[PDB]
Amino acid sequence: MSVIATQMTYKVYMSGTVNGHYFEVEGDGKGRPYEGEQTVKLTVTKGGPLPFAWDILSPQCSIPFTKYPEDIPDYVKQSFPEGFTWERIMNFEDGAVCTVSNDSSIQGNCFTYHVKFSGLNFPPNGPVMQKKTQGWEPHSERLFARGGMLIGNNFMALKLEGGGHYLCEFKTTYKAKKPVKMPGYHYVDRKLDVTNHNKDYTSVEQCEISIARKPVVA
Amino acid sequence: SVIATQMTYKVYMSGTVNGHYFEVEGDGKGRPYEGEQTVKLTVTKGGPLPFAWDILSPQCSIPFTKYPEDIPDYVKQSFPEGFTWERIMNFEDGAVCTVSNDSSIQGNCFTYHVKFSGLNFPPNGPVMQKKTQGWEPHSERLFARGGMLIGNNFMALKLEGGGHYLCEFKTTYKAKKPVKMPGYHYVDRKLDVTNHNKDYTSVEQCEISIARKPVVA
Amino acid sequence: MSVIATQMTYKVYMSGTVNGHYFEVEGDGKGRPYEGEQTVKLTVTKGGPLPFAWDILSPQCSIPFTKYPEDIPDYVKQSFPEGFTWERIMNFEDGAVCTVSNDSSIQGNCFTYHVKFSGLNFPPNGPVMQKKTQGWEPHSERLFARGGMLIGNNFMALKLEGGGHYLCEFKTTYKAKKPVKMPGYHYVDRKLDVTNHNKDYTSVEQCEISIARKPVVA
Amino acid sequence: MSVIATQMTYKVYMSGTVNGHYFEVEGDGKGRPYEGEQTVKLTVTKGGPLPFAWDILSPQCSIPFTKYPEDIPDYVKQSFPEGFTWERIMNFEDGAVCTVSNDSSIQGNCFTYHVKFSGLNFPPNGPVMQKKTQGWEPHSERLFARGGMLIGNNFMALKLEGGGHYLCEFKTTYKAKKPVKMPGYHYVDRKLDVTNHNKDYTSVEQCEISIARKPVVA
Ligand SMILES: [Cl-]
Ligand SMILES: [Cl-]
Ligand SMILES: [Cl-]
Ligand SMILES: [Cl-]
Ligand SMILES: [Cl-]
Ligand SMILES: [Cl-]
Ligand SMILES: [Cl-]
Ligand SMILES: [Cl-]
Repeated sequence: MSVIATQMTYKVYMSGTVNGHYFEVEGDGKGRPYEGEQTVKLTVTKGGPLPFAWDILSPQCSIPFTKYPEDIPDYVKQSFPEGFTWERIMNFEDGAVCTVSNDSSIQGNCFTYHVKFSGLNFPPNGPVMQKKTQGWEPHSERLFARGGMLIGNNFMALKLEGGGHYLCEFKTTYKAKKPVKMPGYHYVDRKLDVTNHNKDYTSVEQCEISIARKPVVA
Repeated sequence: SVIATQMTYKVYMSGTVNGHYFEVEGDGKGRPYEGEQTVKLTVTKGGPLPFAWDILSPQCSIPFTKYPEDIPDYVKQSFPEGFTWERIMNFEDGAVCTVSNDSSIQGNCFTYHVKFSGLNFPPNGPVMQKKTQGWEPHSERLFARGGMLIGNNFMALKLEGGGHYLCEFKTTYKAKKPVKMPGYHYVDRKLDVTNHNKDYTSVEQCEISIARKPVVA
Repeated sequence: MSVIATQMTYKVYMSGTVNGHYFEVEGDGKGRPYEGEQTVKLTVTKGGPLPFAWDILSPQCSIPFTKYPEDIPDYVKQSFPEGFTWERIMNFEDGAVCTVSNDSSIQGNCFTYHVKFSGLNFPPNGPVMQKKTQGWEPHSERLFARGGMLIGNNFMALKLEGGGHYLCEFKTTYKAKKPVKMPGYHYVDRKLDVTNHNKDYTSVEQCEISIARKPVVA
Repeated sequence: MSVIATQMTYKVYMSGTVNGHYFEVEGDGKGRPYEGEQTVKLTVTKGGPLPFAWDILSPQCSIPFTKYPEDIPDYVKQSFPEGFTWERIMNFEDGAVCTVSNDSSIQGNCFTYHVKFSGLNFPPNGPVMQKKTQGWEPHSERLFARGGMLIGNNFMALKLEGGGHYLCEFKTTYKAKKPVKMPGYHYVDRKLDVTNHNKDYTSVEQCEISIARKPVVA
């Protein structure tokens, strides 16, 4: 509030393994935390070119940049300056599973995100390992308070080259490092776009819009 | 077309919850194109039910969903041949239900035949102890696959004394003939039990359902 | 051996739906409860010829016929004459789910099983709806006590025409209708064999051997 | 086939995160690969004392040490000298999920295991974060061949302080780095015993017996 300015930058440090292939990624992002608008530029710094779809990593690259209306408590923004962690499970319909963890901290006008990524049982002839994916559909996260924590669930879908969808379910648990005022039951609508990349996706630029709201029919 | 701006319907439901057998009959009406409907349910066999009415309320009407013109309406197109649905419900304490529906049309009246099977509800959990207080408004992600419409919802039952009891629905809609398939979209709903008797052997509920594109797109 | 004779008969009544297809089945069985051997003959009395693999129904057609060594409490036999129920979830690797409930009672020398079967989301071109299955691999149930109940889990596999397996996970909860002495952590090994059938599986004969044991390596 | 000696040593290097908490572990093992007997000494080298049950790490600390009968192809031993990887998903009954990967290689008389562990959504008041677990029951893996890989499934159970079990399912995929002769459907029975440890589990000694077999009732 005082803590988070209307324009902020951030830094992403991600490392992990997909089917045992190790990688590191660094990003530089910026956006407007109260408008729910952000952009980031990512470089694969280790283990590139990645032999799997960039798309599984794009949503691990920024929760404080969500536009919350005044009458819904904003759990993440409240968690600063101490900050918060998040823990994500991703269950893909062909049996692949990822677990992703983030620590999020603030230094002046900059957030820092440390992300560990672990994914496996992606089928070798499936669309992640053959790189046949073409972006996530726009998605919606169901959010509710439980034991001091914010719990989110999304039905996600990757568009497939040649048509059709490849489904994934996200469960993300957000954990503020102090007690904050808990929101009621609500949603966050997002779209995540890859707006630029080089040929082997060792460089990527992404755009996201995130807006909290009440249920549409209530 | 086939579907009038005002329609009634009849629900015949039967099934078992933790092995306890029941039948329910219902009388509904609403406006298919406005996504508004109301039903009165009677437990006709196996009442009073020793579990929460709320697990049955979402099984009692897909034609009554307001579709905008630029989103094909899968279900309404399936008439007069009609359609079936197959639902799985996975509750967070391990309970699972499988529910199947057949929907048909006779003039001005739909008929829904519903078979419900739920089990592994913990004897001391909120369903068996009747501690649930209705569903949160919910949202269904819908997409097309192999001529079928596949829906998924994160549902939540409100609990007496506070907190939620979670359930994930997967519902697959199967038109009995080919129809024009819609793109990726959502349906928002609110289901409210507006009346009931002391033991929930008689229940009235009201549902609003509205289709839309993604909000942020 | 005062409630359960060394030779018993049984009657099965099963009804249910698969992908909305309604059916009924009746069976006459016989066996040696203490030897863990049994045979049953089944007839599809309503809804036949069934448009799906008989194999999804075969395991639902008799727990009292399991050979328990003397030093492992036999939850199911102890429940008699009052009897017991079971509740089963079946999760198939292509997304199909079944839920099955049984009530088991005893009248003299005969058990009666009432079974309600509900299965759905079987892909139209998958192995069940296309009848491509060729019996169940021999299987093992992991069994432990909790809350006065016996809880069982099995990794099951259907053999496929042309090679390969089609996987299914079972979870079965056994509920004695009176309190009984609870067994420790143990296993039941079974093999279910279809030994005869007519061309459309409207008549089926099955044999099952079931023997309880302690962990092999302990 | 004597790339693998009758007595062998190994080195384990494990790193990972549990609920965001980073750790590293090193171990020194020895055993008899043809007898399915092995023991290992573990040291938490970074991030100790760990704020969670050692027990969730103990099964990530040795597949070549399984006794195979001659008439069951031994997928893992055949993989050497090229070796193999494995990818494991653990689903705990209270919603916790871990993803574990291993690379296994051989140099002379010594195996080297590199293991990456990612666990999260352990409830703060659950038995893992409150350290209420007292070892794994002996367990049994169902194994079959698929697409040149070996697929395994176990129903596991941790014993609890005060009585009761805390359940976990393991799905493990073994991937040989060259083609090998594939086994039919079979099981491996194991017991994993922590035979010594210090007060905060920063040092641990473990013993494992593993033996493959055909189905007991077939
Ligand atoms: Cl895989
Ligand atoms: Cl709370
Ligand atoms: Cl239960
Ligand atoms: Cl389609
Ligand atoms: Cl289907
Ligand atoms: Cl007990
Ligand atoms: Cl948690
Ligand atoms: Cl193979």
